[PDB]
Amino acid sequence: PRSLKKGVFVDDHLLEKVLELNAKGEKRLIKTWSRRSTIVPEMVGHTIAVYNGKQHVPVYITENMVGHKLGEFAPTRTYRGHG
Amino acid sequence: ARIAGVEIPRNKRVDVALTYIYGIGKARAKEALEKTGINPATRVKDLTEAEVVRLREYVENTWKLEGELRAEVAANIKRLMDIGCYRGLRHRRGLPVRGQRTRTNARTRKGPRKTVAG
Amino acid sequence: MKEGIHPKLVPARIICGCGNVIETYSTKPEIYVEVCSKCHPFYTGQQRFVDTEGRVERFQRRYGDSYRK
Amino acid sequence: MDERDAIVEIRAGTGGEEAALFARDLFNMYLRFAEEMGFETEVLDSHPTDLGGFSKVVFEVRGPGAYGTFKYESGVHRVQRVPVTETQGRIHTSTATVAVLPKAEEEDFALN
Amino acid sequence: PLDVALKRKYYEEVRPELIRRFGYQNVWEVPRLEKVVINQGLGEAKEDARILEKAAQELALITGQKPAVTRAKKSISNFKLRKGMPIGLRVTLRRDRMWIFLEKLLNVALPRIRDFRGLNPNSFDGRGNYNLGLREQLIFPEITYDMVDALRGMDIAVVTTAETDEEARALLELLGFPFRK
Amino acid sequence: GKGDRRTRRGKIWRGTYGKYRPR
RNA sequence: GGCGCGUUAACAAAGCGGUUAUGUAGCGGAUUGCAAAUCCGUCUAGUCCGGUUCGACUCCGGAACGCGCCUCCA
RNA sequence: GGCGACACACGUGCUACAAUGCCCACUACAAAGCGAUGCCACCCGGCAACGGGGAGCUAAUCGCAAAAAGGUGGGCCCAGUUCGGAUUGGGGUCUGCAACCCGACCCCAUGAAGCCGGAAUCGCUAGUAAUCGCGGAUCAGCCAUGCCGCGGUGAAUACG
RNA sequence: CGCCUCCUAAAAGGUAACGGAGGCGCCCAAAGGUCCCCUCAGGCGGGACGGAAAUCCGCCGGAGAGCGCAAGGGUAGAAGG
Ligand SMILES: [Mg+2]
Ligand SMILES: [Mg+2]
Ligand SMILES: [Mg+2]
Ligand SMILES: [Mg+2]
Ligand SMILES: [Mg+2]
Ligand SMILES: [Mg+2]
Ligand SMILES: [Mg+2]
Ligand SMILES: [Mg+2]
Ligand SMILES: [Mg+2]
Ligand SMILES: [Mg+2]
Ligand SMILES: [Mg+2]
Ligand SMILES: [Mg+2]
Ligand SMILES: [Mg+2]
Ligand SMILES: [Mg+2]
Ligand SMILES: [Mg+2]
Ligand SMILES: [Mg+2]
Ligand SMILES: [Mg+2]
Ligand SMILES: [Mg+2]
Ligand SMILES: [Mg+2]
Ligand SMILES: [Mg+2]
Ligand SMILES: [Mg+2]
Ligand SMILES: [Mg+2]
Ligand SMILES: [Mg+2]
Ligand SMILES: [Mg+2]
Ligand SMILES: [Mg+2]
Ligand SMILES: [Mg+2]
Ligand SMILES: [Mg+2]
Ligand SMILES: [Mg+2]
Ligand SMILES: [Mg+2]
Ligand SMILES: [Mg+2]
Ligand SMILES: [Mg+2]
Ligand SMILES: [Mg+2]
Ligand SMILES: [Mg+2]
Ligand SMILES: [Mg+2]
Ligand SMILES: [Mg+2]
Ligand SMILES: [Mg+2]
Ligand SMILES: [Mg+2]
Ligand SMILES: [Mg+2]
Ligand SMILES: [Mg+2]
Ligand SMILES: [Mg+2]
Ligand SMILES: [Mg+2]
Ligand SMILES: [Mg+2]
Ligand SMILES: [Mg+2]
Ligand SMILES: [Mg+2]
Ligand SMILES: [Mg+2]
Ligand SMILES: [Mg+2]
Ligand SMILES: [Mg+2]
Ligand SMILES: [Mg+2]
Ligand SMILES: [Mg+2]
Ligand SMILES: [Mg+2]
Ligand SMILES: [Mg+2]
Ligand SMILES: [Mg+2]
Ligand SMILES: [Mg+2]
Ligand SMILES: [Mg+2]
Ligand SMILES: [Mg+2]
Ligand SMILES: [Zn+2]
Repeated sequence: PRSLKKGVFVDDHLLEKVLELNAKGEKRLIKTWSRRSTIVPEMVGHTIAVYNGKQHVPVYITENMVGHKLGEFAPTRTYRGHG
Repeated sequence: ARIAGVEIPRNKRVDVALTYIYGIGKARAKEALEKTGINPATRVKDLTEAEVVRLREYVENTWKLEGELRAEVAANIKRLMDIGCYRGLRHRRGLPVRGQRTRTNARTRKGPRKTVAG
Repeated sequence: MKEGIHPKLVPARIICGCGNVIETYSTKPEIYVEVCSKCHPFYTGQQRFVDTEGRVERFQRRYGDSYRK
Repeated sequence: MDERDAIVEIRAGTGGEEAALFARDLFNMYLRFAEEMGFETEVLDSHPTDLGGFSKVVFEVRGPGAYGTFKYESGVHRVQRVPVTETQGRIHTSTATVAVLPKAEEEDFALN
Repeated sequence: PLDVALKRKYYEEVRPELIRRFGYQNVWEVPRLEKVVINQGLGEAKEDARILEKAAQELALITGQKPAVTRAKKSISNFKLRKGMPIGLRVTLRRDRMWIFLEKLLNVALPRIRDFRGLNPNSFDGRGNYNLGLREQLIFPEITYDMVDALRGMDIAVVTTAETDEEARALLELLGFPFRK
Repeated sequence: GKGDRRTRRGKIWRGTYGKYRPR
């Protein structure tokens, strides 16, 4: 992992969009590109459209997924199986 | 069920014997024997039950073992399964999790080969 | 009871590792258990072992909050 | 017509073993195009060459509109390339034929 | 009848709590234990071997009672079994041997169970009886890993004169039956 | 074996150091 | 129509009341410049309906289709 | 975002299947190279990865540096194991704007397949083959078990 | 082509057709005698492996089970175990 003695990373144009809305009386669908972002408790509740290279995936966020990134839950490899 | 709910092999070394239990690696194999005043390099076929229960009480209280370990990890993968994280997908379909290549091997993760016609 | 077929019962002294002793009857006059009722985790209340959790994942990480407002 | 299912008859033309291989290129080309149309295919008659090609393949394209789409393929398709069967590196000009037939009725016959 | 620890506990502590908690006017209305009937549905020694003789040897070491053979009512192809084969062992425990069995069952055996989260609170007969299974035989005290040779569990039937599940739910728990939920 | 990173030679093979092959 | 025989997998074709038939093909590998041949492995089943039996491809009854024989004296 | 996909199939390698071996402690003997947002001594915190300090060296001077097999002693006793190191969970380190896809390393736990490989098939004639460790280029980091090198130890057999 | 069961057979018996449907040419050394004991099928709930169905417990369940083999009659107040 990105070593803990740094700041737990959020692209900080996005965490803004989650706490600028905690003021405004949310919730919106915010379309992002920072898949590289740790989920924070300030995001629990919102809808974020995590891009995957082609399309914007609505990814609501809950309280079992905080440490994990936004880009995990927006996979990019449509598979279905083989055969 | 000698210790942690598992009988441990006789005629073996007490540090090796503890490895013969789910949750006890070689690093935890020694940790007890020093911190229990227990001679590592002797059989289980020559042990007093004072040391035995001292050993048993130590390892069952200090360390999540046999069942509890199995269930806890069993629950952790499940969370990734539930939420729909990438590792949860790749835990359902039996694919790798740590980013290995799949074009060839992964056979441990994918069992014997499903040979194809064509 | 039929004679000659049944293992006769005698007063027994079962023994757990925790020094708990139980006045029972058995086929053996003494046994030496390792777990009993008097010290089982599910039995002695919660007796929550190493899992005094709180999870403790994951919002509870709180390993930061330096990220600005 | 246009809306009924279709039978496609691919036959190797002039070219011998390479016409048969090209016939299989035409064959795989149509099976895929069927997928990208929601059409269902099923092979009724296949005559493989031991080199991988087909001296003749007959398959149906099942789905509303098959004879509407596939009908524009009935004819002679020319290939110009260096065959896998060529050894002096020359370009050969081989042909494969495609025949498109609307699926038939097995209509029962009784005496009036 | 001899002093049995659990037997005493039934009379001195369980009896009045039930009268209290339920209010029966008659000393016989208050629920009791009728019998405990243990059944190993072995079925592996159908033809494979005479492994039963060792299981009846262990089931006797656990209960003090030689069990009785059970046999196949009809013949079953898929079970690889003809009508009349020895396919199990039943033993019926009453009175003290019933008490002495549960005393060790609740105190030492159900604890020595691997990964034990309590008895299922839903296994009640619907008419005041209870049934629980098991996966092993070393769980019980008298069965050592030396003498073990095969992993054979059992079914357990506990029969009560209680008329309803709730009367029987209270009777068992007051004796020491660890219920999960 | 040279792949067992939890051993002397395993760390030798990888050239890295730790509890099992210290500097 | 009567009587006898049959229906098994990709094809041809057997045994069997409980059980990878087999040959060829097909499928993966080897060999070969490549194909064949050859070598190492491998594989898909019992026409439908109803009975008997613990159990039916296997036994019994019927249907369906196919084969073979007969239908003569007026 | 993908080039890192995975019903499958092939080539080149790594690691093994163990006792002429594994493990641990202790003690040896190289060569060739690299090194100023660099090698890093030495010390402290850290099980460790590393982190903090902090000399020397523009380098036959300072450092990378331990060479390793080996040598000595001790342990494992033939067990899918004190063989093997895959897989996964969890806890960390580092780089970099950023390690989800998709990095590397450490630690804890987990200890898989594999009992020497069918038809077949590759290399090598001497300091060669086998085995052993070491350096470099690229390079923030590294998926290198690859390549180009370097020395250590060191055979068998060639009738024809 | 002989024998058994049912129907046809018209409520005693009997009653035909190249009428409608089945079966027999065995078997059992206990599947026989007697004394003693026992009672099914099935349905629901409950119970490790264990399933529609193996064995265990509870409740309901007069006979729909069983009685070697066809059918009928008979049958647990036993002919059944
Ligand atoms: Mg272990
Ligand atoms: Mg991980
Ligand atoms: Mg990798
Ligand atoms: Mg990958
Ligand atoms: Mg008694
Ligand atoms: Mg030519
Ligand atoms: Mg009263
Ligand atoms: Mg219930
Ligand atoms: Mg009751
Ligand atoms: Mg005719
Ligand atoms: Mg046949
Ligand atoms: Mg055929
Ligand atoms: Mg034949
Ligand atoms: Mg025959
Ligand atoms: Mg065959
Ligand atoms: Mg073949
Ligand atoms: Mg082949
Ligand atoms: Mg059939
Ligand atoms: Mg049948
Ligand atoms: Mg049938
Ligand atoms: Mg069959
Ligand atoms: Mg048939
Ligand atoms: Mg027939
Ligand atoms: Mg005449
Ligand atoms: Mg590429
Ligand atoms: Mg490689
Ligand atoms: Mg460099
Ligand atoms: Mg170095
Ligand atoms: Mg193993
Ligand atoms: Mg094996
Ligand atoms: Mg190892
Ligand atoms: Mg990455
Ligand atoms: Mg091991
Ligand atoms: Mg061996
Ligand atoms: Mg060899
Ligand atoms: Mg030469
Ligand atoms: Mg070696
Ligand atoms: Mg580099
Ligand atoms: Mg290197
Ligand atoms: Mg006559
Ligand atoms: Mg006669
Ligand atoms: Mg009459
Ligand atoms: Mg009549
Ligand atoms: Mg009359
Ligand atoms: Mg008369
Ligand atoms: Mg008549
Ligand atoms: Mg006699
Ligand atoms: Mg009889
Ligand atoms: Mg009789
Ligand atoms: Mg008699
Ligand atoms: Mg039931
Ligand atoms: Mg059942
Ligand atoms: Mg009847
Ligand atoms: Mg019968
Ligand atoms: Mg009959
Ligand atoms: Zn205790």
